[PDB]
Amino acid sequence: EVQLVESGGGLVKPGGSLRLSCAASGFTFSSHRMHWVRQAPGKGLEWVSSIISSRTYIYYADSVKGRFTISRDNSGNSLFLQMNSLRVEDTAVYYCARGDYYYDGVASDPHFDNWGQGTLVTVSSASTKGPSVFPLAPSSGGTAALGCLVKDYFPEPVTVSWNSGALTSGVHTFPAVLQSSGLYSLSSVVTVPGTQTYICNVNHKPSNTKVDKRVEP
Amino acid sequence: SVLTQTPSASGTPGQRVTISCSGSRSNIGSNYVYWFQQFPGAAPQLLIYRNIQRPSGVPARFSGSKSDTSASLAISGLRSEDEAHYYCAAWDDSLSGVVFGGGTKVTVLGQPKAAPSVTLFPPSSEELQANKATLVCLISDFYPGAVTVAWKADSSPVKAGVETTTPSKQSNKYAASSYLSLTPEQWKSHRSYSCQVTHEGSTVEKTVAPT
Amino acid sequence: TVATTPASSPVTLAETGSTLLYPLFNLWGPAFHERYPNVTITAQGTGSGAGIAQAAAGTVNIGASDAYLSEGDMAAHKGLMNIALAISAQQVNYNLPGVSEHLKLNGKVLAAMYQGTIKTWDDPQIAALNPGVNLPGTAVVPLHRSDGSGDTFLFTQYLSKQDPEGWGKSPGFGTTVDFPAVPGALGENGNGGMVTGCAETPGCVAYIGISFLDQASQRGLGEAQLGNSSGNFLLPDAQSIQAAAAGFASKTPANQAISMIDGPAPDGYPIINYEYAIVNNRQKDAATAQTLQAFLHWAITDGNKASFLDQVHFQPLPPAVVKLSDALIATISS
Repeated sequence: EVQLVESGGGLVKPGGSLRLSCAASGFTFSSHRMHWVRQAPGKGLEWVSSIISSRTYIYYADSVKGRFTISRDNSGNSLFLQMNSLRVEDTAVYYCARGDYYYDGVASDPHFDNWGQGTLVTVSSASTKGPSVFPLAPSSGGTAALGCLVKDYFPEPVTVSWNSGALTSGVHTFPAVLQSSGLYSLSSVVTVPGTQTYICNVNHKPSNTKVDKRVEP
Repeated sequence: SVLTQTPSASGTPGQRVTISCSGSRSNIGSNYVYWFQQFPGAAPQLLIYRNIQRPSGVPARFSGSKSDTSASLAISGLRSEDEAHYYCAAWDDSLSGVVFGGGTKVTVLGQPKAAPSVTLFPPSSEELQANKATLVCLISDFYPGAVTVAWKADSSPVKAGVETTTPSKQSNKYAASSYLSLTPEQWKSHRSYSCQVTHEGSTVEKTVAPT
Repeated sequence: TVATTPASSPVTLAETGSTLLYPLFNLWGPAFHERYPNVTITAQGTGSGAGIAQAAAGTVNIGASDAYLSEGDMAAHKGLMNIALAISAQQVNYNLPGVSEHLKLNGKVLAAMYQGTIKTWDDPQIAALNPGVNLPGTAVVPLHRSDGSGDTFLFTQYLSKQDPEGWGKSPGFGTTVDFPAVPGALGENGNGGMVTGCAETPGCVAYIGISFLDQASQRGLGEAQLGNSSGNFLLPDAQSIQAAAAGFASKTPANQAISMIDGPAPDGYPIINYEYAIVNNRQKDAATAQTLQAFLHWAITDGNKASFLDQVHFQPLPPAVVKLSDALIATISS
């Protein structure tokens, strides 16, 4: 199956730079124009750029032209987006997308038959903060609710799994709150029917915070 | 958003919903149109390419058409699973770039009213050892997606240190959460704290005790 | 700047390649020679494969190809360019004497016919496009070009764009394609071999260039209306060819290497192409360079008059594409 995996997202200050990567597999990578598409949180899709090779036509949206470089490494199934003089309004989830087959080096229709999961780029003056992770235990035969509080982090995102992925049923990780302080907080809760062990695997890559916390009554 | 779609479209189950996408001579008027479907939290997926063509795996009740500077997506036999955003897209000769429509949010009517489920958590002792305290009120599985939260110390309301999310569409009811920030002194200087969740005039109250 | 007159020194320009462009080249040559007797023009019909190869190797001055050079071609051969001379097209011919209608066919049906899954001409997938037409049970006999061919390039680019998950994945497009070996399938040499091979046995289907359409119809072959991805079905002609080309007049790149197959124009014929002179920007001497500039400029001007192009059912370059060609011709030096 075709797979595209973006990476390199995180936090940058206004005026800084960041380079994004996209690892491709499941098809002849050089036989497709590759695109980047971005999406501000809660907003619509905005196309960014497309490329076949350094020797053919390369396209940029007016919003990014002169500040962005799209490129690729066909030998390693890699697409790149290097961004310079970033602005607050460049904050978005950046998607790597496969485009039309390589018929010529001039056409660039939005024939986007495969997309990655996207990587979030936040452009902000505020500093990185790692969250504190707190267990949410039940204090008192039926089902109980078990959780983890991911408290005071910035920026997004945060991933939470349970028992390193083995406990998937009944897992509800909630959209984060944005407090007045400008920090985020989020909770993941699991519903369970003293002998078993429950651990929430919390990851906050911008602060390199990776925490495994058990939840015990 | 250079192409123009209605921001919101709705249909009853079983009907055909049509989403228009209006462009200009430079983009739709001269180029193939492409349609995408996006669910909350997921990447867009290709629905229709080259005006009318349907990828394998996309069901035949999804259809496309084009007329001059306008294109249309038709969703026949509307289903609850079709609740999503739909974007049109095309190359633009003047810009030499791709243009998108703003997306049409598609709601499938008929969702029954659902009172919210509420779970309240006391502050963890671990957070208490850090001289902090936070109450976590988790609100889920309610519809329609409008809710107001109120906090109470014993019987009288707390207003300071309240942080509450916008309701958000789950994979298809709504979820919200509220967080009450206390000092560890305030937390046990009271007998109880309550999270009241009012939904369409009806209030669901959970309560937690330091005792 | 373009050279308007050829060198007064005697100069021979040698051409080889595209059999689609060959008949028109045999009108361009003598007329330009009748106006400039010191200029000799020779032409061969050997297919776009040979036209590209021999131009790259430097055996001829003009390689005629219906296919633009790939970027690998331009990388491997310094100074080699494709210069658009005119607009041609390609029809699908078939041998069905009992049917008078112009049968409608599209890429998905033609791909299945060439893949061997549509076996008879009354297959429901064909009848679906031609309701009420007296389709016979005659077997489908798919013909393709044996030699490296720009017509094969156009046709398989049509099959790929109309069937991207099938033919587009395999066997794709190119001047040389791994056509499936389904029963009846045969490779024919040149456009003339397709005309005669299609007329040889009832049920044959063949992709034939429009400079051979007169000969094909005089052999009693049918001529199909081809479908574009907008859903319409078109015969190849002035209107539908101009409508498709107009869809790619604007977005034509400076180096003119562009596919115009299955264009966005709803009334556009889906198999049209630029006719290319594959030439190098360095000739052997200054006189050849000037005479080659003069001949090429003459062909996109006086050679694009209808009195020439109507004889092979070609269409002229729009004025924007004319200036683009002049730019590449102006770089032809020594």
